[PDB]
Parts: sequence; C-alpha cells; structure tokens
Amino acid sequence: AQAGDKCDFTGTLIVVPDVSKLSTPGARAEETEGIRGLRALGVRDLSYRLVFLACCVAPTNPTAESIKNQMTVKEWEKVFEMSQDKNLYHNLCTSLFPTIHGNDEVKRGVLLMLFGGVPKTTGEGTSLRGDINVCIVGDPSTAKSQFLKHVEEFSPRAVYTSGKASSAAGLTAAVVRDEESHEFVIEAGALMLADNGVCCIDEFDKMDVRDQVAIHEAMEQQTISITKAGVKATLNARTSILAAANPISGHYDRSKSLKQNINLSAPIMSRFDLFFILVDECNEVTDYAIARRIVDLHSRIEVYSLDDIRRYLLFARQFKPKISKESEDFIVEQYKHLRQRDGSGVTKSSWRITVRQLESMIRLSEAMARMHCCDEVQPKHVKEAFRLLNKSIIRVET
Amino acid sequence: IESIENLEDLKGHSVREWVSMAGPRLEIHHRFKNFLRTHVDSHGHNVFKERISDMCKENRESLVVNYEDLAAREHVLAYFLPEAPAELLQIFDEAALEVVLAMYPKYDRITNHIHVRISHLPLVEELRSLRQLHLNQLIRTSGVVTSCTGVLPQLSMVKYNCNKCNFVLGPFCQSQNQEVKPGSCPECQSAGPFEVNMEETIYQNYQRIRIQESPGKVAAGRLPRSKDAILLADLVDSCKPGDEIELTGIYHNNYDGSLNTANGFPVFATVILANHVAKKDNKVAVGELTDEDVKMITSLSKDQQIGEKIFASIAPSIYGHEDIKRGLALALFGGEPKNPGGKHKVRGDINVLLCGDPGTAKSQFLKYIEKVSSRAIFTTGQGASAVGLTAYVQRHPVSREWTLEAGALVLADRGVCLIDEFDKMNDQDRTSIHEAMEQQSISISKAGIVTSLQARCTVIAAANPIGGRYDPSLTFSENVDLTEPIISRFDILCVVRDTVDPVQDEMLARFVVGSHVRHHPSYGVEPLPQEVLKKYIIYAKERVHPKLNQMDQDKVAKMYSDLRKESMATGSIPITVRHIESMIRMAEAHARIHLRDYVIEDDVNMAIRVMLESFIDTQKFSVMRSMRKTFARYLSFRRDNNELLLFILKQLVAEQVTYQRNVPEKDLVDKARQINIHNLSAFYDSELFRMNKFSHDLKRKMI
Amino acid sequence: QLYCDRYLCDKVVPGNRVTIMGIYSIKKFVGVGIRSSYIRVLGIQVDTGAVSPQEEEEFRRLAALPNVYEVISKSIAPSIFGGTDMKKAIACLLFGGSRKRLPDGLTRRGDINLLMLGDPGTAKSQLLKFVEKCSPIGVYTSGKGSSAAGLTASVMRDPSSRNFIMEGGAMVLADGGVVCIDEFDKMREDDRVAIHEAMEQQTISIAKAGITTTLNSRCSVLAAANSVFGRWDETKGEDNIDFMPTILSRFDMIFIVKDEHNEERDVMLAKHVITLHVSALTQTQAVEGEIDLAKLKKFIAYCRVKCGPRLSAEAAEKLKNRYIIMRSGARQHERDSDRRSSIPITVRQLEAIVRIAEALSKMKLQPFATEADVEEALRLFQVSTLDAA
DNA sequence: CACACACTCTCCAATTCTCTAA
DNA sequence: TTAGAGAATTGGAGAGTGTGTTTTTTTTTTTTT
Ligand SMILES: Nc1ncnc2c1ncn2[C@@H]1O[C@H](COP(=O)(O)OP(=O)(O)NP(=O)(O)O)[C@@H](O)[C@H]1O
Ligand SMILES: Nc1ncnc2c1ncn2[C@@H]1O[C@H](COP(=O)(O)OP(=O)(O)NP(=O)(O)O)[C@@H](O)[C@H]1O
Ligand SMILES: [Mg+2]
Ligand SMILES: [Mg+2]
Ligand SMILES: [Zn+2]
Repeated sequence: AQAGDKCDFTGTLIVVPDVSKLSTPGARAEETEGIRGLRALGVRDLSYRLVFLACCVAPTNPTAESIKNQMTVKEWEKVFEMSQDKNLYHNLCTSLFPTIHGNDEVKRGVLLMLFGGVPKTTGEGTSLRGDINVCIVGDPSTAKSQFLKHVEEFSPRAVYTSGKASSAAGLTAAVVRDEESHEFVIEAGALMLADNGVCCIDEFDKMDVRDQVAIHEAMEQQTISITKAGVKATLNARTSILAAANPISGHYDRSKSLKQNINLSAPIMSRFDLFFILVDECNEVTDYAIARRIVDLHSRIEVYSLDDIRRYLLFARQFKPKISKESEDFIVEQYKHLRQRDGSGVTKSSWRITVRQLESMIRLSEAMARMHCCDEVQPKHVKEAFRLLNKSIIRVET
Repeated sequence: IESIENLEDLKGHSVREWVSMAGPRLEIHHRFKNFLRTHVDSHGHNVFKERISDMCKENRESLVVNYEDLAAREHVLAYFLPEAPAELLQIFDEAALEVVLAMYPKYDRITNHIHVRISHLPLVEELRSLRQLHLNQLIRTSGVVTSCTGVLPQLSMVKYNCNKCNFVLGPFCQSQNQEVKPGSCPECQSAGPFEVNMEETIYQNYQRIRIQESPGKVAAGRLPRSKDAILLADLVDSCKPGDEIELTGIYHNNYDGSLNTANGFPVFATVILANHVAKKDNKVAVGELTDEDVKMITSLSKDQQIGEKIFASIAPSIYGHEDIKRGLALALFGGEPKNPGGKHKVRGDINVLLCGDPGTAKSQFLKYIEKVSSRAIFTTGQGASAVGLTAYVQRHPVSREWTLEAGALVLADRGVCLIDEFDKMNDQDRTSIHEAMEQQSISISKAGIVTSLQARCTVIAAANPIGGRYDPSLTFSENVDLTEPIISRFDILCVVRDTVDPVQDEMLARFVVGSHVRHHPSYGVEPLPQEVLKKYIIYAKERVHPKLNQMDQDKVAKMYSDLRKESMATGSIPITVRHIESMIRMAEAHARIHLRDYVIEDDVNMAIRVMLESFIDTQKFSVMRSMRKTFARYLSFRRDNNELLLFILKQLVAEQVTYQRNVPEKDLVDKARQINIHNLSAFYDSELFRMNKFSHDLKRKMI
Repeated sequence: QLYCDRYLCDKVVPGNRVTIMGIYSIKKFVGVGIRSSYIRVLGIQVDTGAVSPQEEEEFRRLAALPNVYEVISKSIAPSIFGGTDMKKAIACLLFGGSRKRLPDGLTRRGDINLLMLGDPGTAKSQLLKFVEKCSPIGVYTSGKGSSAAGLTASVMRDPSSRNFIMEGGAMVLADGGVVCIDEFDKMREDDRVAIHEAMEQQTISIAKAGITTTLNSRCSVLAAANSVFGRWDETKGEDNIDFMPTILSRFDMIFIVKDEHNEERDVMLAKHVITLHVSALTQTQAVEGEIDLAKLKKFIAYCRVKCGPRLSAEAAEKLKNRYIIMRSGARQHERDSDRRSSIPITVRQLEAIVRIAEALSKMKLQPFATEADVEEALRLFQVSTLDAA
C-alpha cells in the first residue's frame, strides 16, 4: 500500500506499551499517568497506545506472457474478433468518442495517439521517441476539451491537467523545501505522474514560463533535467501529450495560418506529430444534430465497450511492427514530397517540415500496424499515416 | 588435514558452520589458490597473473575477482560465496595473500592483507525489495550516494592500558555492532577507567555512506528508500555524494534499542557491509584497461585515417553535420591546461555552442556526449539555476552549520557540462557560468564561507535563435540574443540550418528510415565501435599529454589580425583575444585524437580550418561568399600538396633514367623528408601519380 | 583539525598557507568504534611579520634605484601584453596611500579603490588573479557568488554554545590588503550597497541579534566589470553604466577599458600569446628588468609597514589648482550635456589623487610626495577623468 | 558534586530432616 | 503410634555497590511575487 491509496485493512486492534519505560535483562530503560507496579517497570509508569495489526491489505474499491496468462479464453476470443474486424478503425473511434458529433479525423488521430509507435535505442545509446503527440486547437465552443475528457476517462495511468498550475510543480517538476527535513526536494508534475501514460493538457496556450521551457525537453527527449540547490536529477517523462488550445483573442480565422492563430512557438509546434483545428460553424443542421445527440445521451441512454478496448489496447501495444523495404521507400518518397511541397512556403512562414515530421510519419505508420496487430508495417499503413500528417500540414497552412 | 573430494555434500550442516570448520576451510583455501593460479581467459591469457602484477605495480592492496569467472571455473566456491560471504571472503583474502606473496615475495613491506572484491554478482536487488531473506547474504544493489562521512579512523584490533598497573589488555576485535568493553585486567582484576593504547592499537579506515534509489528509478511523487553502507579500508572514498554506484556487500542486521523504542516492536537496524563499489558512471577506468585494450588503442592510432574515423564515430546515428561532429570530437578529447611562470593560468578545455533551427539533432548530439563521456552533467534551461549550476550553501542536515556544496559545474570538474535550451535560461542563471567557463573556478563568499572551487569543465550548450528560426538575412550576433561576454567564451560556435535541398533531404530520409530499421528491438569513412571509442578516449585523455613545440606563428597571427578586421566590419561575432587560445586548444585536441605526444602543423591546420569555417558560417548570405574567397585565397585552407611530390618523383625518375640509359621509393621519401612536405601518404592515395602511371608497394619499394 | 600549543598559538591566522609538521592522533576524550582525529602541531612553516636584514637592505636598494616605478609596473602581470596605465594604477593600489587620524579623531582612508569596466577578453580577470596572488593580503571573489553577509560579516549561532557569534566575510578576511571582486556588475544591488561603509569608512558596523560592534575592514577594492551592453558601444555613452554615483564616487580610479582593433596591435598581441603558450616548457628561467612575484609581495609589505608619506606644500598647491580646473571642466561638461554623468568628480576624487601621489612616494620610501609624484598621480587620474568626460 | 532507584551478596534464623522417648 | 530434641538446609532482611539526572535569529534558496 502506498500513500494516498484507499485500502481495506483486515487484522486486529492491539495495544502497544511504551517500551522505553520497560527495563529487562536484554535492554535497559530510556500528560497522563500510566499503570504501575511491575518489576520490569520499577518506579516508572507504563502508558499504552492503540495500534492496528493488519494480516491483510487490499484496495477498498478497485509482460507479454503476463498479459496472456492473466486474461481469459473469452477475452482471447474478443481480442481475436477485434484483430479480425473490418472497419475496426472507425468502430474503435465511435466506441471511444460517442458524445462527439463529427470530427472523425480528430477521432482517428487521437486513436493512433493512444496506440503509439515503437520506442528504439540507437547504437550509441541515445533513444528515439516512440510516443505520439497531438494538439487540438479550436474555438472555446468546440469539442476540444471533450476529446481530452474521453481519453482520460478511457485510458489507465492518464492525467488531466490545465496549462495553468494548481501547484508549485506544474506540468514538469518543481523544487520545494521539505517541511520535515527543511531540505530541497522534487515535487512531481503532471508529465512525471503521466510517465508511460497520456497527459491531457487543457488550455495548453496558458503555460507558465518554467513549463514553457522544460516542456521542450519533456516532449522530445522524454526527460526533465533539474539542477538546483540540494537536488540534481534526470526525471523520466515518457508520456504521450494530448494538448488542447485556444486561438489568440478567443476565435479562429481561416484566412490566417495556425502559426498566426495560436501563440505556440516554432520549437513547440515542431514537437507535435498531429495538429487539428476546430472552427464553430454556425450551421443550423449541425446545431440540430448536436442538441439531438446531447439530449439523447441525457434521456435515452441511462459497438465495443471501453473495457474491451482497454484489453485490446493492452494486448496490441506489446506488438512491435517492423518496417518493410517497400514501406521504407514509400516513407522516403512521401517525406520528399512533403518537404519539396513545404519549399513553396518555407520563405513565407510555413509550419516548416522538420525531420521530426518524418519520424512522426514513422510513428503513425507503426501505430497503424499496432492497431491491426501486424508483424510488419505496409504501404497501406504508410499511406494512412501520410494522409493524416499531410492533411494536418494543409489545415495548418489554411 | 586430508583433502576433501566433495565440498558439496554439506552432510546436514548449514554453509556457515560447514565452511567454518577446518577441513572444508582448507579445501576452499586450496581451491581458491588454484583458481587464481590457473584461471585463463578465452585467449588463454592468465588473467590473474596480469591483475596481481598490476595491483603490485600500483600498491593497491585489493584484488577484484569476476564472479562470472569464479562460477565458470570453480563451482562450489561460487555456490558457498553468497550463502556465507564473510567466512568465504576471509578465506579468499588469506589465499590471495598466499598467491600474492608467491608472485612478489617482498610485498609484505607494502601490505599485510589483500582484500578480495567480487564484481558482476548476478544477485542484483532493488533497494525497495530487500527483505529479511537477504540477511547475512551477499547482495548487489544500485543507487545514488546521498551522504558520506569523512574518512574516520576506527578501532579494528584494540589494546587497552590497565587503569592501575602497566599491563596492556589483549587484542579485542571490533565488530561494527557495539562498543568493545575491555572487561577486567587478568594480572590484577581491576576494571576501572581503561584507556586505548593508541600506539599499539590497529586502526582501519571507516566511511559510512547513505545510498538511495536513483531519482529516475523511483516513481513520480514518491519518496525514495535508502540504506546505510559501511566502507572499510581501501574502499573509502570510492564515491562522493551524487555518484550513481553499484554496491556489492553483506546485508547485515543488529539490535538497536533506539529503533525498538521508536517502533514499539523489536526492530533490528540494518546496514550493508560493502565489498565492492563500482560507479555506474565509470564503467571503464584507466586501471581497468588490459594489455589487450591498450595494444588495440595504440595499434588503432597507427591507421593514419583515424581522425576521420573518430569524427565519424561521434553520434553515428546522425546523418551529416560533419562540422558538428568535428567540433564535438575536438571538445570531447580536449586540450592541455598551461601556466607559464606559475602566474598566468589558461584553460585547456574547449567550449561549444550549437545554435540553430528546431529538429536539427542538437539535443541528440548533447545526449550522445552525455552517454559517451565519463562525468557528464546534463541540465536544461529554466531547470538550472545560478546557485545549482555553480555551488550552494546550506545548513548541514544534522549539525546545522553552514556548509558549501558542489553544483553541476563543480561536479563536472574533469568532465562535460551540457546545457540544453541555453537561450531559454534566465540571465541571472546564465551569467553564473562565466567564471567557470574562463577562469575554471567558482568563488563563493557566503555565510562565512570564502573559498574558490575547481570547475575545470567543458561546456557544450544548445540554443535557438530569436523566433525559433535562423535568419540568413541577419548575422549570428543579430539573431542570437546572447551578448558578447558569453558569446566569446565559446571556442567553437556552430550554426545548424534546416533549409530545403531535395537530394540531401532524400539521403537524410533514407538514413533515418534505415536507422529506425537498424535499431528496432529485433563522409565515407567507417566509425569505431562505441566501446572501443570510450576506451580510446580515456586512454587519450589520461595516458597522453600533447606538447606544443612550434605552430608557425606568422600564419596564425596574420589570420587573427584580419579576422578581427572582418569581425569589426560585419559585427557578426566578437573575436577579442580568446580565439587565438582557442586555436592552440583545438590543435592540442587534434593531437590528442591522434595520440601524438607533440603537436604538429597537421593539428594546427585542422584548428585553423575549424575557426575560419565557423567564423564564415556566422555571416549573412551575400557576405558569406565574399568572406569565403577572402579567407580561402589569402589564408590557409591547406587541403593537399601533390604537385611538389609529383615533380620530385618525375625529377628523380628522369635523373635515374638519364643515369641508366647512356630503391626509387627510398629516393622519393628521402627528398620528401628533406623538404617540409612530409605527409606523403596523401600523395600515394591521390590520382596525380596514378594517371602519370606511377605506383607504390611498401614491400618492393619500387615506383 | 589542528592542536597548537605554547608559542604556536597565534603564529597563523585564517587565510595563511602553511606546511604543518605534527603528530596524527585521536582525541581520546555514526558508528561504534569511531574516534575523532586531529594533528598535534609540532612545527609551522608559513609558506609566504619579519624581514631578514639582507632582504631589508635589498629593499632599500630597490627603492633607491631611479626607475623603480617602471620596474614595478613591468613586474605587474608580466604575461599580459599592454595595459601599462592599468598596471601602474594597480601598482599604486598595491602600495596604497597613507592612513591618517586627524586631531579631532576623524580618520582619512589610505587605501585606493580601482574599477576596471568594459569590453570582454581584455585580461581584467587575469589582472585580478595576479593582484590576489601578488598582494601580501589578498582575497578573490566573484560578484555573482557573493552576498552582503558573506562580503562584510555574518552573524550565526554556534552548535557548541547557543549564543550568536560573528564570522568574517571577504572584507574582514582581506582587512589590511585587497579584495578582488570579479564580475562586479553581476552582484545584486542590495548586496552591493553593503560595502559602502567598508569602502570609505573602512569599518563594518553590525547591530544584529543583540551583538553591536564595529569591525575593521581596511582593505582596497579592485573591481572588474563589463558594460551594460557587453561591449562599450560608444554611441550609448552614460547608458553603458548601471552603477550608482554613490558607489562610483568611492572608486579612486575607473579605468574604462575598450578592446581596440588595430592590425599591428593584433599581430603583436597574437605573436605574444603564441610565444606565451609555446614557452610553457622552458624550465621557468629568471628574467631581466623585473621583480619576481614572491619578492614584490615582500617589498610591498615592507613599504606598507615602513613608509607613510605626506604631500609637500608646493605639491599640494599644484594639486589644489589642478583639482579646481578639473571640477570646473566637469561642471561645464555636464551643463553642456544637460545630463548628469555617471562618474562624479568629488572631494573623494581629490583625496584619491592625494592617495595615489602618496603611494607613488611610498614605492620610493620617500617621506614626502613631490610635484613629480603629483603630476604622475594627476596623469593617472586624468585617464579616469577621460572615462568620465 | 547528591539524592533517589536498581541490583548483588552475605548473614541470620526459621523451617524441615533425622533419631529418640513417651 | 505420636511427637519432640538436635543437626542441616533454605528463605529473605538488609547491608553494600553502581547509575542518571536540570519559541528565536540570521541566512540561504526556490518559488512567487
Ligand atoms: N540529420 C539528422 N539525422 C538524424 N536524425 C535527425 C537529424 N536531424 C534531426 N534528427 C532527428 O530529429 C529529432 C529531434 O532532434 P532534437 O535533437 O530534439 O532536435 P533539436 O536540435 O534539439 N531542436 P530543438 O530541441 O527545438 O532545439 C531526433 O529524433 C533526431 O534523431
Ligand atoms: N593582453 C593580453 N595578453 C595576454 N592574454 C590576454 C590578453 N588579453 C586577454 N588575454 C587572455 O584572454 C583570456 C581572458 O582573460 P580575462 O582575464 O577573462 O579577460 P576579461 O576582460 O576578464 N574577460 P571578461 O570576464 O569576459 O570581461 C585569458 O586566457 C587571457 O590570458
Ligand atoms: Mg533541443
Ligand atoms: Mg573577467
Ligand atoms: Zn592491571
């Protein structure tokens, strides 16, 4: 049991004497009056305190082989059904995001963010990022926060946080004086708490400057390096980020690029694998459908279940797809296309296509192959990943 | 005592008493002696002859035995060792002393005991996972050293003067458990205020360290567990606060009344009796290098293309950036500190600044340097402070007097400090490193402490320009936002750009996708393996020291003078006087890369090239070409000189033909040493003799 | 820990470098068998309050020869090319003026405060590192790494006895010598205002935790700083300085140092630096026409303890008239600019000229400062007045 | 220092063993 | 068959020895101002 856990303790209430008052051959002795008159106690008095002696502890209300053995034959059958399912992409999207009307591409991007790529270690020992980062920009009336809420209530080990900090440690970490030791110690932030998980950062445009700087290291190198008085540390932050942000002045303008519509700097922009934009169209049929869906969710409600998707995700994430040679050629040609296309706006403030976007294409194709439980990435996976990435570039430009 | 043919049949005993009795004790003694004498490695080399010889060369009193070798060669000793570690380590120490005095009969003058240390024990444990089942067993743990006492003298075999008569009480052994009380004098029975005989008492070095779980192995928001460990004899000062270590030792418990009264239950204090400390930083020390390793290093230095190999070995998973790899290689190997006349210190370390666009592998370069280098400190932007970088004063945790403590720059004193997001720092935090960057010291005057610490590190920083995108319309000074005092403190100043170029983009994409294929969980010149590179680096840094005899002062002086002129013209970068000393440092670093004991014009030309190319890189687009032709035509980009050796060869052939008509390679190299053109291997690889139909052979020596 | 006994008591003070000869021993009235160790000192060799007569008469000779000022100046930081006026001012700072107490009990400062301010890579830190080693009493500290308490004096409780005690800072440790404050522009303003009293009055008045006293801090401040914009950036003028007039008036000389890009200067400087790096292996042979640092240290100590000069009457008249002229010039410059200059020209600058003349005479062990000494002092000070105007 | 607790040792005499008479 | 006088063993009184004790201020540092 760990501090903060709510646990049921089964055992005995017992009584523990003040043992410092007792003198014995083994060891000699060191506002209410205790009981008196024992030989071991001498002229002193013995006080008591109540202590619970737990024979059992459990929570109060709760490897690859390990997964396989833990789960049941019916769960195996359901996993196999999902692995063989046609339209699995859209089925998982609809199952994860029932309240969301439309935004089917954003649903796909968030699903691949959940599946994630394959982390790798270079020959020299440096690590290549496997996690996928996604940012959803949109007007405050759009579904940007609802995507984060659905992800957080679906996935285990995930954190929801605002860009503005509720604590001295915001997103990354802080150094604070211990109240018991009077000594500087780490206070963990949202990314550290979301290590090997998903961090859903709402109002990402409103970060404090310490987080605005340290998120650079946290998003790409997946570490938080601290060098302060009393503490030197490298803290693991191996997290996938799902950010949500507002345009400057509170509404989006399609005539302007995303770089002009949000306050994120180019280094921060380069970290994200996918960007999405939500504009509140004043379309009567869309409002009609939104009201229908919401009130149906409140009144009538009282494909796949979230537990089934949890089991399938946990099963599928253990796959490590490999790159076929033809899919490698497809990735190379697609990146050449993307880069030479970006050359038409590199002089005019485009979301310039760095090498991080090549590696984001690699990550997204690997996530596709993981979703299909494939041993090897294929040109179909590369094409779908390129579709999402390319559409993000085009929507970012206009 | 008859030899015991089977130690393995305990015959109902436990291991402790079984090895404590005489028969199995002598059998273990003989087996360990035979193991030390006869154990050979995969090449057939007697490893322990070499190890004991090195130990006796260096007077080190301690012998590291690999548990893998012990388990492979002599099974039952490896079987009993973790079960009864104190007893078997005592027997091993006795046997090792016998073998050592067989090899070196006079080593008793240097030592009276040999400590056998055990390494690579498979019984690895997490600190959070130690249980009562591990008590009195040899465990292996990992953690960060968070506290250290000073090296203190501890009684080991103590003698007491009698409080009344002149008798001295017999040798009593100290236990680590309790104070030894003398008892009563056997001459007269007095038991009064006895006192230690300091001169006849035997002491041992003592140091108590506290280790805790490493901060990256503890969970976020969770408090770390910790253990005390006792270091005795030559294990003291094996580590300092902040060191990541692996600790092999006996997990030991004893009664503590303080814990009993704190808990209300008979809880026993625990401590680790350390047997072997190995810093996870220094996986290979200079003492670990074997004759095979140094033979490999020295023979590999004779390749004569080793500079290109060493440059290519810097971050082998990064395409391109040859200038970055060159600068980082020079910084990683480093120059020599000098102090002419004992009154004028100049730094030997080379500082590097990588400025440029996002997604250009600057951080990956920094993490590579962190991984490859011993004594690497990594820090980032707002995560650093002036105080944390340099040094900090605190109340001591227990005694509460003000005490100075080491910051990152002090902890990296003979290593590398890596500062990512360098432009994102505060000015107050960034100005702290000036003294450490140039004067290589940190002077603190706080709370009664007035002292200077050594901070002789090499700073490698990464930064972005203003707006997160480099602008060729502007110079470096116009788009960096840093100021002249900090800009001038960086010897090598690199600009990395992410401009579109389709052929390079295609090649880079193929390299990146190939890297992702190669590293799945499963330039031309070829690099070294990284293990070999690490061994090569530490040998080059510690066993080799370049010395400058001459460097053709006119060339560098004229270069510096007109580099100052053009810097004043464009305003791109301040040049001050530090660039001259950067030239000397880079030349020494290249000499160290080649393992030269003396610097030469090859190294000087390399340093000249690095300086001129980086300065040209600081310029604008239009200005850059004019600067290129300026410094290229007038100053020294000494690529090659094949024409002189070509016509020397032609002259020698013409004279030889004229002599014969009416050993040429020896004639050629004789003339090549007479003239200052000694780098003849370049001519033998070049085309200029080949299309003129000459050829060479080191055996026949005909051309 | 060191135990000293009988005449070894007060043979050394904090800051002294020593070679101890002693018995390594345990105290004899964390762990069980742990004993605390110390050295019982049996001899002390201070590495380096007395001059042998041979050193004494040699110092008389050295003061007697006519170009002693030039010899001293060439001895200041011999590895540094150029900066002759700065080296001369540093020599004046090392020797110091003469401290005085007037009939009404008021004290006049004798020490000389010097600020080097300007471009990077101009050997300011090397000059500080030389002066800290050459001065008989000398401490080096970074402005960034210092505080008000750690510079002047700190108050703290002792774990051995619960009472408040004082611990000396940089100024107290350097009392009688020089504090070399590198990175002087980097220190906090609240920490920088701590040293005003210790700079002018040469005292540190503490009233904290019940203990109320006034310690001595009779030490020179030699400070190094950069411009507000890194380089001097000559169009900016007075905006290059963020120091207050209060602190700036306490500096006798303010050498504004600018890195001049001249081609022959750069060639000579580069050849000097290259030869300096080349010559590190040459067995450290003796040199003509200069004083070794170990000898110049002793000579400075001898002159300081022996000689306190005064101004001659005619010399004082010269100084008076020149001071009035300089004051009128400074007033008219500020009036023409319609803005106050960062460097004020005050009565402390008059007394600074007096101190510099007395230091020049003290180099020669002359009881009186001549018109020549006053002229040289005014020449050095008019570099600082150039730096003002 | 000095005044209470905590512990051991010794001596003294009270009880039980042995042998005898009522 | 009971019990009482002389000798030996065991209970415990007490004499002697050894142990333990009687909110405050200045300064730093990170984060928050
Ligand atoms: N030339 C290259 N060869 C190989 N990988 C590259 C190259 N350029 C960029 N990358 C990859 O790009 C990713 C980002 O590298 P990184 O070092 O974080 O960029 P950066 O220089 O730090 N930009 P920034 O953090 O904004 O200052 C890594 O996965 C690198 O492997
Ligand atoms: N005239 C000179 N002669 C010899 N070495 C010099 C000279 N000028 C500068 N240097 C060298 O330049 C380096 C920097 O010297 P330093 O003392 O730090 O100057 P600085 O003005 O204090 N630099 P900064 O702290 O940025 O203002 C040292 O290695 C000096 O030896
Ligand atoms: Mg970076
Ligand atoms: Mg300086
Ligand atoms: Zn005795």
